[PDB]
Amino acid sequence: PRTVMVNLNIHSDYYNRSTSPWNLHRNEDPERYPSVIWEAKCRHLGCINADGNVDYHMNSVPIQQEILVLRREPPHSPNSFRLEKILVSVGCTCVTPI
Amino acid sequence: PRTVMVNLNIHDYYNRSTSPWNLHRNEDPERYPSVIWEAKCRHLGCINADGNVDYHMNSVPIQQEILVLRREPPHSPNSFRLEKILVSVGCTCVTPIV
Ligand SMILES: Cc1nonc1C(=O)N[C@H](c1nc(Cn2c(=O)n(C)c(=O)c3ccc(Br)cc32)n[nH]1)C1CCCCC1
Repeated sequence: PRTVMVNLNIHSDYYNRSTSPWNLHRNEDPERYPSVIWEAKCRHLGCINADGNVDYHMNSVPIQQEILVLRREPPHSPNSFRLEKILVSVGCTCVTPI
Repeated sequence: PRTVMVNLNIHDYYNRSTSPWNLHRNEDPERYPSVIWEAKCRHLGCINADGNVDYHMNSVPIQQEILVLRREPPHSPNSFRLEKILVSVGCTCVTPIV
């Protein structure tokens, strides 16, 4: 139990040209801070080629990143949390299949 | 002043990418997490089907806004303020603007 105090008060259109473009999904969880997390979801299974068409010889895959969130502890607590690790998609990349 | 308590105790396929990246260690003693891994694109262009770098496309880092804890007052072991920073989470391949 290393309890610390945190003051919660704090003081893109280029990725549309990507060969593995993605859309943003709003992920809401009332038991978490931040309650709203934007998760990227790849638009296509393949990648956009030179002609602007979807080529299935390449794959758009999401980039999964481990992020820290605050989980309310005990549940529904407005002022006490525990640090937690979750996996979120931050964008998409284009990979050459195996 | 939205002060909350936080218990700090918590409970590569992207090598085949056309816009591959490496990880850079970013350290800050006045921040939690003190160590953040920032992605840095390996090439200016994108790896094509033949395995060669094509400069008609660009590898660009995907910048995401993340929350960190800044020690407040400075050097405080137990009190922080939430802070927004921009981090590179990976790289994508974009078709440049003409
Ligand atoms: C956005 C967002 N949407 O929801 N939550 C968040 C969020 O930013 N949460 C904070 C956070 N998690 C991380 C995880 N992280 C990490 O540990 N290392 C060590 C990394 O190299 C790293 C690299 C890239 C990314 Br991307 C993340 C990385 N960094 N910052 C968290 C909030 C509560 C107080 C403690 C900090």
